[PDB]
Amino acid sequence: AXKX
Amino acid sequence: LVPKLTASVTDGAVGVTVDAPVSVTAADGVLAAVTMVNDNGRPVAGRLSPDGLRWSTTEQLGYNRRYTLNATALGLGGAATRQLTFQTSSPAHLTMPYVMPGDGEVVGVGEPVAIRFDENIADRGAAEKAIKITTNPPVEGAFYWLNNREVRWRPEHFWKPGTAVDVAVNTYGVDLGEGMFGEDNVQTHFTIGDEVIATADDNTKILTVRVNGEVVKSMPTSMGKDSTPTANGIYIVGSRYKHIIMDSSTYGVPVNSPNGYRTDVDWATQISYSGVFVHSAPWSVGAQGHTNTSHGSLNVSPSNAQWFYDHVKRGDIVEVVNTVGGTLPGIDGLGDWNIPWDQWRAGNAK
Ligand SMILES: [Cl-]
Repeated sequence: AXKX
Repeated sequence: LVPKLTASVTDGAVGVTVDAPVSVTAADGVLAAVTMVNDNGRPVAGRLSPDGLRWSTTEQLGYNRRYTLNATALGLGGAATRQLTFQTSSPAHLTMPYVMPGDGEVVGVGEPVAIRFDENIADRGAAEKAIKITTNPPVEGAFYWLNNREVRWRPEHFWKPGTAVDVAVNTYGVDLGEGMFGEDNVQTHFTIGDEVIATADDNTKILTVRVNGEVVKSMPTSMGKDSTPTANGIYIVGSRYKHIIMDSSTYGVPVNSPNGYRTDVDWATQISYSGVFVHSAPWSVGAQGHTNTSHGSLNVSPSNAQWFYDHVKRGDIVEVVNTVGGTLPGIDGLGDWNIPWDQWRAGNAK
């Protein structure tokens, strides 16, 4: 992963 | 003449973006009927123009779908019919935009328009193009990215009181690069209120609040000590808190390190992402107006901190001058105005  | 059918897509097209409706137009005749179904066979809501020359979809189109368009036209020289099948964009990822200030809010003359995406934006240009700012009275403005996810928009000078701002983030269907597409559109509106500028002067150690050029409050303050001074420059008022625990570790400084701290305080107004607040400081009342004793925050009296909370709003301005610190970074998050206009206007969409 990379959302937020 | 035989009627001619034109469409906003072509047969066999792929990557059709859903940021605009699909349309069919007739020439040398009129459209008798137009139907559009998706790959599961359900119809798509559309509307034929009164004059019968243009048909357009009326509902949001979907990602990664196959649609089949069927159009029939009539003219003096016979009828014309076409069928088209096309595929819409298939994102690798979706990103949702979050806009500040809130819809219907009244904010100070320093409030930038902020569009925070929840993913890295590879094609910053595409993002800027999808965001429409409208101002009344119209005033010039420009985009500038604070990081890979949040972009800001502001004029050259502080907003004029009474200005109405409208923001349309039309990112649904927009290819933001590397397979990233917008998840939804956002529409917000806000209004600029009174000019509120508070000046924290280290030469007098007083925080003076001016509303439309009128002095309404004078607050003794104790700012950051020489080793941890308060930086000079323009600060934008962020969030207001009836009470908050200031935690140095939020900014990367361990609480038990020499410059660390954990303090529960009242009436805290955030003016920088780096951790600067206007807050109640009953422990430094004697020092307020004489000596700097804090880690960078503006210590003021309980009553004055509460007054600040009750009478200062999001987007108002705090200007710090004559301190021994440097200048607040322009990309702090609330230091937008410390970036020269020429640099802001030039932007950094790359
Ligand atoms: Cl379906």
